[PDB]
Amino acid sequence: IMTDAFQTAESREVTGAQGFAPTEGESIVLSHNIQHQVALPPDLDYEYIPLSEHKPPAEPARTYSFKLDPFQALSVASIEREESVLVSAHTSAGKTVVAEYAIAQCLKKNQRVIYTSPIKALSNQKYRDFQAEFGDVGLMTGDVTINPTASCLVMTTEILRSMLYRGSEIMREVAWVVFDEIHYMRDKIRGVVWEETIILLPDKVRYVFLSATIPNAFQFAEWIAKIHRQACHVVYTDFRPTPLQNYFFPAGGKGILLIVDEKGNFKENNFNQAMAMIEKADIAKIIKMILKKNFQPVIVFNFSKRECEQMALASSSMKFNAPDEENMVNKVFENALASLSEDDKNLPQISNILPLLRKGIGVHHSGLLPILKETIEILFQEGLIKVLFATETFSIGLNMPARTVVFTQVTKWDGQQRRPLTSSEYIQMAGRAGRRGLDDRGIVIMMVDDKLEPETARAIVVGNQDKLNSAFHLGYNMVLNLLRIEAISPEYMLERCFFQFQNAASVPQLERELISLQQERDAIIIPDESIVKDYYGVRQQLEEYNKDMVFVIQHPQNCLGFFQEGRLIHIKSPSGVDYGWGVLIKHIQRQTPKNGQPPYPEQESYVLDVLLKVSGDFNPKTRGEGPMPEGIMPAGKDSKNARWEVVPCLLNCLRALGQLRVFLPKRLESADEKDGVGKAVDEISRRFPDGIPILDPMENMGINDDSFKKLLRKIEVLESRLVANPLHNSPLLVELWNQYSLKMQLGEQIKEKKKAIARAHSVAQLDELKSRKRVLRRLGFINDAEVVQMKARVACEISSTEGHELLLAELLFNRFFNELSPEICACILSCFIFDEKIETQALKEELAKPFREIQAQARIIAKVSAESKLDVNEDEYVQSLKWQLMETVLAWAQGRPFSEICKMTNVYEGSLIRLFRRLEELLRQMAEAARVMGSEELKDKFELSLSKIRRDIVSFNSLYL
Repeated sequence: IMTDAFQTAESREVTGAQGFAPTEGESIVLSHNIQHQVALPPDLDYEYIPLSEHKPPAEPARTYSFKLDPFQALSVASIEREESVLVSAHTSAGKTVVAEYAIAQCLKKNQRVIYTSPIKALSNQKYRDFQAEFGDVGLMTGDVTINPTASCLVMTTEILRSMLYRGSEIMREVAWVVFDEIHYMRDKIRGVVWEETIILLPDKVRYVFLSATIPNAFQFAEWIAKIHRQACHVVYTDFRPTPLQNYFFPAGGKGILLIVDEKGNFKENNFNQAMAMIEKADIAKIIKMILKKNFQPVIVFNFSKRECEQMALASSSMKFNAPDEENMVNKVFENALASLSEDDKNLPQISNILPLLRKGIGVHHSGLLPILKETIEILFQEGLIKVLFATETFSIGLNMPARTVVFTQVTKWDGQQRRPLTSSEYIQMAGRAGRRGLDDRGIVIMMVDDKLEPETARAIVVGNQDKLNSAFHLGYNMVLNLLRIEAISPEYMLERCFFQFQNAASVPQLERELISLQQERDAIIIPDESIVKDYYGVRQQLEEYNKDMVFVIQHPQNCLGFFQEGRLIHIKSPSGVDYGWGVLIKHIQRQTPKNGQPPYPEQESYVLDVLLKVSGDFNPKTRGEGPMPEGIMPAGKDSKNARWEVVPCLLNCLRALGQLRVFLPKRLESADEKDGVGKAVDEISRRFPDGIPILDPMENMGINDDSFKKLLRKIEVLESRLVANPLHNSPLLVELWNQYSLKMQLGEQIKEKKKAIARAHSVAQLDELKSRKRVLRRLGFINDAEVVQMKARVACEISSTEGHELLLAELLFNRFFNELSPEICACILSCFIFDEKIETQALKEELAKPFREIQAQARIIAKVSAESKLDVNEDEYVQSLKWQLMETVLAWAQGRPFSEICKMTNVYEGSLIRLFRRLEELLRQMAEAARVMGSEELKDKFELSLSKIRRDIVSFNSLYL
């Protein structure tokens, strides 16, 4: 009895502060951890069938003084022999070196290479990155065009899409195209641009796709191998150099609980303990603890740009940085802004964020100015930011990992999607946790507002990664180009699109699964399907009329006059759980729905306070938003906690009513007092073993409805058809009640299975093209000879991701813009681009006139499309046309500073800048339409309209970083 060690929670190492550095060390991907596959082109050449042993030397002959692990070396060994590759792994795998090898190989071989990325920013980061490296690098986005004669070209994918449609000689020279982050083909607005680009590529060229881990990696290679007729290698690894640990932080609780361990194991003992601790500003609680215990840097992902700032506001109290670092924040800040006029440098958004970044707390989202995002990015990599508040947009950002990731929400909700984050959206985010050299492990902290079943939880975290599926559909600008060029048709691309390849590949395994379970719909022989059909059908239809009897009884007009305090009531959950007999205490009328969004029927319009025996360790105070709280019930020999307890119950938990009542003392709130009344409910079962006398729905409660009466008839014929059947009480019943149940439910599988196979034979894709071709006939774009008239070449050069490709093209040779000033064209054109809804001062009636008719001219095409058997809501296809920035783009075009037009409306400063650049690109495109169509007083007015708005802070480039 001295001092000692405890032998319960006791052990050696400290993992609190000093314990996040690796003592083990660096681990490398092994050779057995990688799996190479190779996809081959099909043979319609009968006369010759090639033997393809296509396999890499596993390490390239040429290193180019790159240092390559077994994974990178193998991926690059295919590029060496000039066959395409798909490289798939976590962002941790250093997939960028592979792209650097392709570039190096071309520059040595005196060929040209093209790098693409979905983001304009990432392509700008990859530019100077590569520009520094090889010096031979050019850059082409929608915004900027730098050094196009360059052997290497970093470009955005819609510039590649455009160039494959224009057909310039640039594509003749380029030997290799590298696709970075190819998983964006999933995205529903931008998905088509990707396949189009891929479908439009020359077969002679070669491809490097870079990806996160996807299951159908071979399926992508085969697709590529088919359309472009070449061998496509696949190199895959799941290896992650630094392991992960996922913790859940319950709502309002103090502490987190491990859920997936570093071996990827889901611990349910902890998970159910974590869901148990639920029954806001504790963001700050998390970061506080994360300050002392050493987790830096930490990324915090949320979703609304609006809630992102708020969480950085609540955490601003603490100070995360040393006096030496705060001054370091100061130097880097003043420096990166030097390209700004002192006007801009003092803009309302810049001054406020600087004291925040000084404390080590950052913010990253769409609304921040482009020079702020980059600067804060620059700041984070320099570790001057310990805590960063970001939206989902940030993880796609290239170079910036953390030690810790905190999920604000596990639910992503925009317009109609009420959905769990899916394992794909989880890994791109949660993968940021952990860094090769500096970290022990990745720490991922999930915050949970609401409890969710293990299915929802597990299928997010450890649930198998999502298949990469085609987003392909039809836009107008797509098919107009496809028609025009003689060598090809929109019919052609629709066949070679990834979507149809996918449907084509699924139907063999469907028929296999179908015919496999078509078996048991035969292979189960029920002794007699004849009489079992009658028992199953009667027993099950008996249930439905019984649920309906329970329903009408529950209605307040039928059952309320019997809610005398103290009356016995049988409580049975709608879920089927039967809590037994208890006493009514109070009944309160559920208060009227406020915003209207939560309505309920009359059966749920009351909450009854009723005392029941409950085994629940739940929270008895409130029903939550459920029918009653979450807790079980005692069954036999005093289950865990046999407690007589008052619980709130939605009136639909009413099963029966006892004929008479229990005396209720005024004082019921205490422990022994609650058990006092309960002991009487036991005392009434003394002489009532056959059941407590219930109040007959008709001959007591007085429900005489012709409806209710005729429903009771149907019930007791079904009780008679039950017993008149030989199997009522015969011990082959429960045996054979399993057999039909499988034969019937497999009927549901095979019914549903068949439905899957039907749609997988896709008519819908072609039916849409036809109906659009009908619009294009009547709109004048294509003469019925299926060829394209003047207006169709005009629309071709115009790219809007809305259907305004046609509308704008119409308004152009309606010569709608001809007589305007350049300054006012930017105004009306502003409506066609943006989406974000805006609360503004007003709509000036100088500018209110022209907006009205483009709504009219849109409603023309809108309903004109409807009669073409297309699906379009006529009401607001003019939705897309919005006037809130018209006054704002006017003022800017007039020469007003950026100080003013920010307060012109309620928009984000950085949202504004992205939207004017989106404008001055549409401006560029309208000009080319005029070079194609008609008078260049139209072409050059746009070019003038362009420079009217192309100015100080909007012409601002980038920090190249």
